[PDB]
Amino acid sequence: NLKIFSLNSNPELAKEIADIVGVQLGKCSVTRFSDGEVQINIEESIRGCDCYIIQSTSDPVNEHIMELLIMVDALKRASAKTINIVIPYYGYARQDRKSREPITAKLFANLLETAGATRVIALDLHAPQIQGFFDIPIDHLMGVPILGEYFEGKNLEDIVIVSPDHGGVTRARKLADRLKAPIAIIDKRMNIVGNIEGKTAILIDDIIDTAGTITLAANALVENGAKEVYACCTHPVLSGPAVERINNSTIKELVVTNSIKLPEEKKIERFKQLSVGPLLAEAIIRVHEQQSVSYLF
Amino acid sequence: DKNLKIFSLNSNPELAKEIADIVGVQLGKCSVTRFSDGEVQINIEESIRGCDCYIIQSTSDPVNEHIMELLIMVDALKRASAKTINIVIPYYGYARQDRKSREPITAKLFANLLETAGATRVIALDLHAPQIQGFFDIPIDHLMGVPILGEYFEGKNLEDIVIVSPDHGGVTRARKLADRLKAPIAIIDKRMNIVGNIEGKTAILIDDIIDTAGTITLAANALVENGAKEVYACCTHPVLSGPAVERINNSTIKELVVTNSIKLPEEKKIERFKQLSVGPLLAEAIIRVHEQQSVSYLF
Amino acid sequence: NLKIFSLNSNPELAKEIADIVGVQLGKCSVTRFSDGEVQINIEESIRGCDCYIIQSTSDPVNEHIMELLIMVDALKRASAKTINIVIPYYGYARQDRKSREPITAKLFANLLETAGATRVIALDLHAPQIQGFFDIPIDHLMGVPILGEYFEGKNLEDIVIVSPDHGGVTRARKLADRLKAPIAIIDKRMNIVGNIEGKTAILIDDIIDTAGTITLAANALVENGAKEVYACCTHPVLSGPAVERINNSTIKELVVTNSIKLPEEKKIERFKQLSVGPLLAEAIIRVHEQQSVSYLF
Amino acid sequence: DKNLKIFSLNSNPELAKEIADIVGVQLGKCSVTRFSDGEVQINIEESIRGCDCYIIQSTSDPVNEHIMELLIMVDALKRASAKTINIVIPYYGYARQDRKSREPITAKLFANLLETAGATRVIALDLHAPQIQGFFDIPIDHLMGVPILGEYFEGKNLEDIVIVSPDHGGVTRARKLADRLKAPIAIIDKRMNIVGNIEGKTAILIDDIIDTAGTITLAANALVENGAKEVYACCTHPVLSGPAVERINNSTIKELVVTNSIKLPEEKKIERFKQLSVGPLLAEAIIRVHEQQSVSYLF
Amino acid sequence: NLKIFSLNSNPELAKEIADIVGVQLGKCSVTRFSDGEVQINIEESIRGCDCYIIQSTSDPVNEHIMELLIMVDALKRASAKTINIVIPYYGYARQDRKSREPITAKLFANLLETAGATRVIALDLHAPQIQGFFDIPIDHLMGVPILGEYFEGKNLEDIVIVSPDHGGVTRARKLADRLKAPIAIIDKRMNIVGNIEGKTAILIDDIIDTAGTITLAANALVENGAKEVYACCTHPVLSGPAVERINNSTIKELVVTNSIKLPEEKKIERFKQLSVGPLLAEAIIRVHEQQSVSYLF
Amino acid sequence: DKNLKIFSLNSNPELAKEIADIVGVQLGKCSVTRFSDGEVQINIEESIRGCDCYIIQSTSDPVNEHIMELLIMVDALKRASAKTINIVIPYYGYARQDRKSREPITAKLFANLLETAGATRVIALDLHAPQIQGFFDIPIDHLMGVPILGEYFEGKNLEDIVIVSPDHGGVTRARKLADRLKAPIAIIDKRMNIVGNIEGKTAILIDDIIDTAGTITLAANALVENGAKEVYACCTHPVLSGPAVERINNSTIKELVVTNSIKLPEEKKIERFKQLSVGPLLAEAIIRVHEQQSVSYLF
Ligand SMILES: CP(=O)(O)OC[C@H]1O[C@@H](n2cnc3c(N)ncnc32)[C@H](O)[C@@H]1O
Ligand SMILES: CP(=O)(O)OC[C@H]1O[C@@H](n2cnc3c(N)ncnc32)[C@H](O)[C@@H]1O
Ligand SMILES: CP(=O)(O)OC[C@H]1O[C@@H](n2cnc3c(N)ncnc32)[C@H](O)[C@@H]1O
Ligand SMILES: CP(=O)(O)OC[C@H]1O[C@@H](n2cnc3c(N)ncnc32)[C@H](O)[C@@H]1O
Ligand SMILES: CP(=O)(O)OC[C@H]1O[C@@H](n2cnc3c(N)ncnc32)[C@H](O)[C@@H]1O
Ligand SMILES: CP(=O)(O)OC[C@H]1O[C@@H](n2cnc3c(N)ncnc32)[C@H](O)[C@@H]1O
Repeated sequence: NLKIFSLNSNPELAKEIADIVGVQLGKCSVTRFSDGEVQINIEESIRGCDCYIIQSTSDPVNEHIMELLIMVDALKRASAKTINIVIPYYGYARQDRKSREPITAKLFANLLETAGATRVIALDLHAPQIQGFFDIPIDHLMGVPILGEYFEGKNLEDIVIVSPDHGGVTRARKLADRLKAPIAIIDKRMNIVGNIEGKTAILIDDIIDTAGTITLAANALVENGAKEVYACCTHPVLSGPAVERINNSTIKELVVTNSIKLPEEKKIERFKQLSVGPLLAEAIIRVHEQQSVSYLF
Repeated sequence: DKNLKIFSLNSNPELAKEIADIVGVQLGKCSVTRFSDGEVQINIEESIRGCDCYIIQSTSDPVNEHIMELLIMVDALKRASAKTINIVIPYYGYARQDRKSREPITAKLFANLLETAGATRVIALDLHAPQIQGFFDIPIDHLMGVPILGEYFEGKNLEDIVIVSPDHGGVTRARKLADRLKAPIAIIDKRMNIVGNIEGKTAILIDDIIDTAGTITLAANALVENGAKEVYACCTHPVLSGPAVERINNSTIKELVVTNSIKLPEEKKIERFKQLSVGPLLAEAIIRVHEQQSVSYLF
Repeated sequence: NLKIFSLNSNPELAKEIADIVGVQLGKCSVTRFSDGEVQINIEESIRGCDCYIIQSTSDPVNEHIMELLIMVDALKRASAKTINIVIPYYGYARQDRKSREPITAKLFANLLETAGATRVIALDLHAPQIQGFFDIPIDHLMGVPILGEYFEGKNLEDIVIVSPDHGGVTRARKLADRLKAPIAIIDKRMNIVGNIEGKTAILIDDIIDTAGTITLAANALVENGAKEVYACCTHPVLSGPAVERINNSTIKELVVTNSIKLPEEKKIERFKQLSVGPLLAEAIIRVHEQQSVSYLF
Repeated sequence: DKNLKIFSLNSNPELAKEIADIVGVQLGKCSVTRFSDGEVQINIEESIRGCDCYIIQSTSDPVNEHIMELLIMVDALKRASAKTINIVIPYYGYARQDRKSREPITAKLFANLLETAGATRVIALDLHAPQIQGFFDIPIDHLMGVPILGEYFEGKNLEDIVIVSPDHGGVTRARKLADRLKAPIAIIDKRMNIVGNIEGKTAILIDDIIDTAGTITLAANALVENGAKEVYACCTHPVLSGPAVERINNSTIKELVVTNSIKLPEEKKIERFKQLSVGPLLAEAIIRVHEQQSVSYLF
Repeated sequence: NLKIFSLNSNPELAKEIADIVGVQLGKCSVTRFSDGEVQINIEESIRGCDCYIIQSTSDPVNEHIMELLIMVDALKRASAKTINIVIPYYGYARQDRKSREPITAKLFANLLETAGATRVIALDLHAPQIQGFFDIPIDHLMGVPILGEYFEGKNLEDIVIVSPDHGGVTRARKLADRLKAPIAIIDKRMNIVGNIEGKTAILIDDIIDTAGTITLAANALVENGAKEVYACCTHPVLSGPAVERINNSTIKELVVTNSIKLPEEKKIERFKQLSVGPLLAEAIIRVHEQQSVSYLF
Repeated sequence: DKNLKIFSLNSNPELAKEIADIVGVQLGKCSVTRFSDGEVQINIEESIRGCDCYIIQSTSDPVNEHIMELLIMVDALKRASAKTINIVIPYYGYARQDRKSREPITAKLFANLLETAGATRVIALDLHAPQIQGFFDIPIDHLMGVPILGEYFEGKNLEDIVIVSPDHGGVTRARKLADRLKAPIAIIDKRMNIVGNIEGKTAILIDDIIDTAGTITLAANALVENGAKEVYACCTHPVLSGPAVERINNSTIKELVVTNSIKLPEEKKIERFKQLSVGPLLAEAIIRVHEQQSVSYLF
C-alpha cells in the first residue's frame, strides 16, 4: 500500500529513489492552465494508501511550495491514509529568526501542517532547530557523513576543515571529527583564524548559493599559503554568477549532493556530485515499516 | 487615523497607489524584494507595532508567487505585532477550483492558508462563486462589481438591448445586469446554441472573468451569425491569458469593458476597449471598514 | 466491525440501506426527558468499530441536527474508531452565502467537525461548493442520474428541460444532456426564455419546498403552449401548502426521491418516488472497504 | 456606550426586554424568524460592525431549537464583524448531562459548540454544577441566585426554620441558604428518609431546578408526614415540565418561590406562588462586564 | 506492541501493574541535569507501539506534571502510535471551579492534550465532571467498590456512613448503598446531622490531605456517642501533620489505596492499604484490546 | 495607563520589584502561595478585568515549579478576563533542549504550553538559540544582552584584548562582542585546543549561560597555560549550578561579569565579581511595548 509521487522539483532524484525502494511513481498530473494556476489531477485511487511525496522547495521556491501544498490537499481530500513529505531541500530555511521581518521557515511548517501533512523527512536544515517548528513527526537525515566519506577516501595530506563563516563552526567540527582534522574559520568582518599554512583546506557550508562567500574564502586561503583548496556543501543552490565565480576560483574541486536539481545550462568544471537517493530511499522504507531510523547515523 | 498603514505587494501597484492616494495616505514603506535565490525577502522599514495594516494584492498571474509573498508579508506583520492584518483582494485567484474527482479545492486551501498565516479579515471583489465567502471563518466583505459596468452602459444610452450569459453559470450575473438596465436575458446553450430572442438587438456579453477569451469571442460571433444589431462585452476580471487579446481584436466585439482589478498586460493592447477603475470602491470600502461605518451600503 | 445507526429523520430509508449492506441497525436509544432534552444511550460496545450514522437534517432541522451531534459526541467519547456521517438531505444548505446574515451551511460543518465526525457522505447539496466548507473528507453523491433514468425510460416526445430559476441552469443542463434535450429557463423577475411550444416540458430543481416557485412555473408553461408538463427534484421538502398547490397544478406527474421522509398525513396525487437507498448503501461499503467511490458517476 | 447592542432571541423576551429597559437601551433590531421550512432565518437590520453585542437566551424548552438559533445568531454576528459577541444565559439547558456509560456530556458539547460558533464570553446563572464553568476556555462569569431567594425569605420574618436538601447533591446549596439565614440543615435521604431534626419546624425545600416537581412534592409531603410546622419551596429555575404544576398545586407547599430565568408556562398557573426577577442582576452584570467594573462583587 | 512506562510518581504501583499484565517497564531515562531540568531519553524504539504511561501527579505535583508532559512529547516526537495516560491520582482536581482564580484541573487537561495524549484513564476524580474537561477519550475507574468490599468483609454492627463535609454526601451514599447502611453528615459551619448514637461510624472522603477535616470529625463523633470510628479515602495525600494527627485521633483504623505512594518516613499506626493495581491492570488490557471497560462497575 | 498591572511570581522578585519601581507602578496584589500539599494556590486580590497584565518570571531553578506557577497564573488571569496577558521572561529555561534521538524539544513544548495556557505575547532576553523565537506564533520581542556587557568592558579601558568563544556555538556571540569592542576573536576547539593568536593578550571569555562553570573555567586555565596577559569572563545568565562557584573562585578569572536575569544563590559568593542589571532594559521594553513605541530600537 505504498505510493510515491514526484512533483516538479527534482524528478531525477525522485525516480532514483523509487527504483531503489521498488515502486512506480504515482499516476498523477501536475499541470498548468493558460493563466498560471496548477491543476493537480490524481490519476488513480489512493484511498487508504500511504503516500510519500518527494519535493525540494528549490528555485522557484514559491511555485514548488504551492504545488506541494495543492498535492497534499488533493491527497487529503481523496482519503489517503498518510501523506508523508520527503524534502531533500527545505527552501526558506535561512529565514529562521529576526529587525522587522517574517520567519518563513516557520510559516511554511504551519502551511504544510494546515494543508494536511502527516510527517516530514528532511536533509540538513540550515538550522537544526527548525525541526521544532513542526508538531507532526519529523526525521532529520544529516548529510555530512556522505561528504566525509568521499573526502576520507581522497587521502589528502595535513588537511584542515574551514568554516567560511561564524555559523559554520559546528558543521565544520562534525566534518573535522570524521577526517580527524583541525578547524579554522574565516573571521570576515576578512580574516583567517587558525593555522592553515601549506595545508589542504576543505571549505564547507550547508548551502552554496551565490558562491560569493565561499570563492572569496578560497582565494583568501590561497593568499595565506594553503597547499591546495577543496569546497563542499550539501545544497547546490548556485544562483546568479555562482558557477562563473567558482569556475574562476582556486577551488581544486567542488563536492555537492543531488538534493537540488543542477542547472542544465551551465557546468562547473572541476566538480563532483554525490547522490542522496540511497539515503532517502532507505528512510522511506524504514519509516514505512517502522524500523529504527536512528540506526542510520 | 495614522494607524491606517497600507501596503502594496507586486500584483497591482498602480491600483494600490491609487487606493492609497484616494484614501489620503502614504503607502507603508516596505522592502518586498526577492533574493537572487528567488526566495522572497521582506523588511518593513517603519514600526507598525499596534497599527491597522491593509495589504492590497490580486493573486493574478503568477498566482503562486503572489500568493506566497502575500503570506510571507502577513507573517512578517503578525510577527512584528500589527494590531490587525486586513487583506484587500481585488482579484481572488483559484476561485475556479471551487469543488471536485481526486481534485483539490484550491479556493478553500487558500482561505485556510491565509487564516493560518494570520489574517484578521478579507475584502473581496466579485468572487467566481459567492459561496467562497463561506470558506473563511474570519470576517469577509464581498463587493459586487456589476454596478460599475451597469452604470457605464447606462450612460451609453443604447436602445433595444439584451443581456447575454456566455454560459450556464452566468445566468445569475446576467440577471443582475439585466435588472440594473431593465433588459431581457438570453444565454448561449453551448453543448453551441442561442436560447432567447436576440434578432437586431444590441447584445452585451458578460462574465465575471475573461481568461483565454475563448468562450466569449466564439459567443459574440455566434450572436452576429444569428442577426444581432451589434455586440459589446464586459467582465470584471481581465485575465486575458494566451491568445486572448488577438482573439478579441479579431472578434466582432464593438467594445470590451473591464476593470483594473487585474493589472493589464503591458505588451499587448486591445483595440476597441474601455477600463473602469475599482480604486474608488475599495478605497471607500477600506475607509468604511476601518472606521466601522456600514459597508453593506456598497455590495 | 461495521455498525450503522439510524436517528429519527428517515428510519425507513435507514433500514432499507442496512438491509442492502447486510447488518443490524445499532442498539442505541435516542430518547427524550420530560422537558425536551434528548437522552442518547448507546446500548452496546462499539469500541474500535467503524460507525455510520444515517440522518437527514430535514424538518425539524434543529432537533435533528442536535441529536446527530449528541450521537457523535456519545460515539467519540465511547471510543469509536471512525464516526462517519451519511446525510441524504443537508438542511440549511440554501444559506450558503450573504445582506447581514449567517452562513448556516458553514456553521453546521464546523459544528459537525467539532462534535467529532471523521467524514461525510452527501447527496445533491444546494451548492456544490458547500463541499469545501469541510476539512474532513466528504464524498458527494449526485442524484440527477436516477431521475434521468426514470425519465429516459418514459419515452416522451420532443422534450425540453426547464430551469425554474436563474440558479437551476447547471442542473437543467446535466439533465438535458442525459435525455439529449434542449433547455429553457423561467426568467422570473415572470417570463419564458427559449422555445417550448407543444413540447413535453420537465421542470427540475434540487429542492421543492413550498412548491411555490415550481407550480407557478408549470402553469406559465401551459399558458405558453406546452404539450404537457412533468416536474422532478431530489429533495421533497414540501412544506406549507406545497401538496395542495401541486395537486392543483397542471403537473402531469411529480418525481422525487426518498432522501426526505414523506409527510404521512397528505398525499400528492399524480406522483412517483424513487429510492436513493441502493446508492448510499453502495457508498457505505465502498467507503468502508476503500474501493473507488468515483466509480459511481 | 452606543456600542452596547442587546438582542433577545425567542427563549425569554419578557426578561430580555426588562434587562434592556433597565440598562437603558433599545433591543437591537433583528429579524429572528423561522422559514415555513422550520429552518431558522436571520437578518440583523442594523449595522453592528464594530459593536459589542450581548445576546440574551435561556436554552429552555425546547432546548434544541433555542440552542440552534443562538448559534446561528452568533454566526451571523461573527460573520457580520461584531467586535465581541457576549452571551447571557439565564438558564443553561443540558447542565444535567454533566458526566457519563456510553453517554454524552452535553453540557460540554454545548460549550464547545458555542465557542466554535464564535462566542467571546459567557454570563451564567446558577449552573447545575459549578464546574461546568471549566468546560469553557473563553471567559465566563457565574452569578449565584441564592442571595435573591435568601432575601425574600429573610423579609418574611419566619421563626424556627430549617433548610432542606431534597437530595444528596443539594447539600451545598442548602448550606448556602442555611448560612444566609442562620438556620440548620436536614436532607432527604431518599433511597425515602429524613436526616436531621425537623419537628414543628418551618421547612424550606430548595433545589436549583424544579423540573417535573416529582422529587420535591414527594419531599414536602414526607416532611409534613414527619411533623413539620409548615413547608415552603424554592428553586432558581422553574422548568415545571409534565405534571409539575398539578403536582405542586396539590402538594402541601404553602408557597413556591422561583425566578424568571425561565419563561413561565402561559397556560397553567401555580396557586400559592411567588416569582422574583433576575433582570436587575443580569442588567447589572452586563453593565459591570461592559465597562469593566468588578463583577465578583455580585457572585 | 504494548509498552508500559513508569515515571517517578509511584513506581511500586507501576511494576505491580506491569507484572499483572505481563510486560517489562520500558527502557527509558527520566534523568536530571545539574540545574534542575529533566532529561528524558527513550532507550528504545517504540515506533508504531501503543505506549501506556503510569503517573500520579502527587507531591510534588509540578515536577511530576512536567516530566509526564515531557515524556509525552518525547513519545509523540518519536512516532508512538498511541500515547495513553494512566493517572491513579489526578493532582489539582480540587481546583475545579472559581473568587478570582485559575481552574488548574482544566489547564492541566489542556496541557496534556497539547503535549499529545491520545486518551486518559483515571481513578476517583475529586469532581466527576472534570471528566468533561477533556476532548480525548477518558475512562473513569471508581474506587469505592474496593473499600466497600473491605468494609463489607469486616462485619461491624449498626454502621452509619458519614460525610465529613457538604460535598461528600454523594460518595457517602455510594458506600451507604454497598453496606446497606444509613448516612449522616458533619454540618461544620461544627455539627452532626443524623442519628449516630452507639453506632460504628465510617468516615469517607475522596482525599485525606492534612487530615485536618477528618480527625476533627472522628473526635466529634466520639464526643456524640458513637460505638467506634473508622475512616477511609482513596487518595492518601497525608501532607503536613496528617500522620501525627491521625495516630492521635480516635480512628480505630484508616483504610486507603496505593494510588499515591506512601511517605516512607512516617507510619500510621492502626492502618490498612488496599491496592488498585489489579483494577488499573485490567483496564490497560481491556483498553488495549478494546473490550467493554464498562464491564468493571 | 492604570491598566499596566505588573506581577511577579517567585523566580526573581528583586528584579521584578525593580522593573516595577523603574516603570513607576505598584506590583499587582496577588496571593501566589502553594498549599501545604505542594499544589500551587492563586488569588489575585485586585480586579484586573480589562487590564493589560505583565508577568515577570525567569524559569530558572527549579524550572518545573516556576513553569507551572507561571502557567497557572496565566490561566487565572485568562479566566478572570484580563485583556492581554504578556510574559516577560528574563531567563528562558529549557532553551538548551532545542532539537533532538528519541529526545524531546522542551523549548518547543514550553512555547506550546504557554500559548495553550493563554499568553498574548512574550518578551525575552538572549535565548540560547535565536530561532527559538520561531517556536511561537504569538508575538515575541527578543532583547539582546550583549550591549550591556560590551559597555562595561568598554569603560574598563583595557588594551590588547581578544574575544574568546568557549565553544563551537559561541562564535557568533563572540563576534557580536568583538565588534562592539573592535577586537579579534579566538575559539577553544575542545575535542582541547586554542584556535587563534592570544599571546600576552587580555582575553574575555563569553557564553550566554554559565551553568556548572565547567566549560569556562577549564577554558580560562588553558588560556593562561597558553600565555595570555590576563583573563575575564562574562555571560548573561548566571545559572551557576553544582560546583560552579567553587570552580570559579579557584579559577584564574580576574573577574566574572553577569546580569541579574537569574536570581543569585544567596548562600555562596563569587569573589572577583560584577553583576549588571537588566531591569532598566526590560522596564524600557515593557513601556515601549505597552504604548506601542518602537522597541526594535533596543534589540
Ligand atoms: C548567515 P546566517 O547567520 O545564516 O543569517 C541568516 C540571514 O540571511 C538572510 N537570508 C534569508 N533568506 C536568504 C536568501 N534566499 N538570500 C540570502 N540570504 C538569505 C536573512 O535575512 C537571515 O537573517
Ligand atoms: C468554470 P465552470 O464551467 O463554472 O466549472 C468549473 C471548472 O473549471 C475548471 N478549472 C479550474 N481552474 C481552471 C482554470 N484556471 N482554467 C480553466 N478551468 C479551470 C475546474 O476543473 C472545473 O471543472
Ligand atoms: C434562490 P438562491 O439563489 O438559492 O438564494 C438563496 C436564498 O434563499 C434564502 N433561504 C435560505 N434558507 C431558506 C429557507 N429554509 N426558506 C427559504 N429560502 C431559504 C436565503 O435568504 C438565501 O439567500
Ligand atoms: C441529577 P443527579 O441526581 O445530580 O445526577 C445526574 C443524572 O441525571 C440524568 N439526566 C440528564 N439529563 C436529564 C434530564 N433532562 N432529566 C432527568 N435526568 C436527566 C443523567 O443521566 C444523570 O444520570
Ligand atoms: C471543599 P470543596 O467544596 O472541594 O472546595 C474546593 C476548594 O479547595 C481549595 N483547594 C484547591 N486546591 C487545594 C489544595 N491543594 N489545598 C487545599 N485545598 C485546595 C480551592 O480553593 C477550592 O475552591
Ligand atoms: C549545548 P550545545 O553543545 O550547543 O548542544 C546542545 C546539547 O545540550 C544538551 N542539554 C540539554 N539540556 C541540558 C542541560 N540542562 N544541561 C546540559 N546539557 C543539556 C542536549 O542534550 C544537547 O545535546
